[PDB]
Amino acid sequence: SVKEFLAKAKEDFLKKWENPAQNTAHLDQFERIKTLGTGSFGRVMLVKHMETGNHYAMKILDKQKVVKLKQIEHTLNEKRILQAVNFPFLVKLEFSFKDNSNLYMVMEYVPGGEMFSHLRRIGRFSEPHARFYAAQIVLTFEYLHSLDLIYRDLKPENLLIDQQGYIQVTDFGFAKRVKGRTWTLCGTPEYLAPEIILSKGYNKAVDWWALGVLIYEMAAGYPPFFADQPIQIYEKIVSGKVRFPSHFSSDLKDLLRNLLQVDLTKRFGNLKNGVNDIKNHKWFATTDWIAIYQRKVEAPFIPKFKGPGDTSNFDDYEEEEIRVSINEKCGKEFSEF
Amino acid sequence: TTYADFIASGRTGRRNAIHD
Ligand SMILES: CCCCCCCC
Repeated sequence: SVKEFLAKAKEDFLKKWENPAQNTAHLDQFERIKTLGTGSFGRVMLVKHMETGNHYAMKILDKQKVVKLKQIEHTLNEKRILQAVNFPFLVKLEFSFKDNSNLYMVMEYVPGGEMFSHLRRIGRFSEPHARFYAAQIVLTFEYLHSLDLIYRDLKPENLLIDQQGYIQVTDFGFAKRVKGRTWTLCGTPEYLAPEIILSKGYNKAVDWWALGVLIYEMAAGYPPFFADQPIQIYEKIVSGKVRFPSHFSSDLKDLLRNLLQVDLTKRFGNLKNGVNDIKNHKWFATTDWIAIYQRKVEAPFIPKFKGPGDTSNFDDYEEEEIRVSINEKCGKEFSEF
Repeated sequence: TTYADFIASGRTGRRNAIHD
């Protein structure tokens, strides 16, 4: 039943992957309202589409800045993948286009804010609350990895909460379709698996390590490896030692020991039984995976909604101009966008 | 406490991605 779902999901994906949509709107069709964030690179702006009155979250990248940061291939990855995927816990790409200066990805607006905000304010989530979110990530990675995709930037900053209280994963700036191994140093310090830090070839197991970090951070209120500077975080990550709060359940600690496992032949997600080692673990015994997928499970909380276009679940950011040069920049580099 | 150490740290806000 899972296999049959994923077979169909793959044929759907490959059709779009081999024939990507391009140039499906224009900037002048949107009214810019307010900046919602910054992601891996660029910024995200709340916009309103005039013809429908729908609100969207439009990611904007400056082509010249992308080139300087050596993110050309990663950016083409992001858009090609986003336009091809389809899953309940992935933010949907509605439109993409480019102009002389910038690249634009118009996504669904998810008004509940980043998990990050909610987590820092509350301090920590309960184990049942953490498990509800974690389950959604397990299913999302099951989907993505089946398509030979690695996500590579799991963190609370990238997990938006919808009006049903379910997660949508945003920002695919380091996502890559790769069979076998890859080598790019990318991600966020706290979430990096040891094999990335140590410049080894790595695979989708890095995402399962990152899940460990996330579940820990959600249930503890702080990450398993933290310091004032990245180098000190890396020394902690490669040490082989983790400490759990005394309030963590024995089932939670066992899951985490198997996710935050430096040894790849023992890391959950990466053994012969795949994602089933995680889905069948005792910590998830109360989890009804299909009801999670169907959004039939009652969420831990529902974000406050003040109206269409409300951004009060998001921090305020300095507003910057969307400048469009009269000369085309970087045309060849971004021709497929 | 570990929580106090975290809250006093410089990495309790939104964290940026790295690259080389
Ligand atoms: C019968 C529907 C199963 C859904 C499982 C989703 C796997 C990623």
